[PDB]
Amino acid sequence: QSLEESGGRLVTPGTPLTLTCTVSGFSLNNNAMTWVRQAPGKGLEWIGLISRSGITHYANWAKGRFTISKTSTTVDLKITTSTTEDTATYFCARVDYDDYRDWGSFNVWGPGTLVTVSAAVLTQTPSSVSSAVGGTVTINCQASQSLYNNKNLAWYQQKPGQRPKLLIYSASTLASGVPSRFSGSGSGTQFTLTINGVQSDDAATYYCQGEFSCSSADCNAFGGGTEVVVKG
Amino acid sequence: FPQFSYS
Ligand SMILES: [Cl-]
Repeated sequence: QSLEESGGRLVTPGTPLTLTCTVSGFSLNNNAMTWVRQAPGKGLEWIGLISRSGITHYANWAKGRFTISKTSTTVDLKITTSTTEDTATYFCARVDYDDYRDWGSFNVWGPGTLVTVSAAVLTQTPSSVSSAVGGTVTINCQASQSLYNNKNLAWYQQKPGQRPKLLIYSASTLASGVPSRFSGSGSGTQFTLTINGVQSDDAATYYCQGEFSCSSADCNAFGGGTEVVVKG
Repeated sequence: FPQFSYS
């Protein structure tokens, strides 16, 4: 039910580095884990994941320069060689599937560990929007290719300096403890997140995330995110 | 299926 991550690491260019993600309250025997990074000021980007049996999958950009390994309680991310482009916060997350169905989403998140070194796309629009309290906010996510199961598009909320939080999965399913003022729709390659009656606490960045077919694309990708401001 | 468990 909770993930723990190693401390922040200030490293030289060219030096190998291992990030740890410790798991409380479940076994990795029955759960897949994924890594996601976020450079400062920028958006979420998928790195890769490890299946229950231990099969690894990477984004194309990452293949070879990152290795994911695990034991039953801990998953790692080895960065082979560290460049300035590896300056980011690295989050781990539980991958939401089991033996019957695959929700596509990531539903438990670690707090992230900052590293300062010193095809399938989601187009997300708009890049930013300002709303009056009580107003309506629509965010669009547009795939370049149909998603796994046709509908494994999830939305996450991320307030500044906090980890991402899952809101919607399978396009239209509201996550645990999420206010009903959020709702999501779409199918194929067009999905929208709507906020009906926006509140001051809804000020965040919202990312869409799509699961694709691993054997024709990156298994996951995120949109570039939407900054939502709330005028009050 | 799960597509993750196959290479
Ligand atoms: Cl190390």
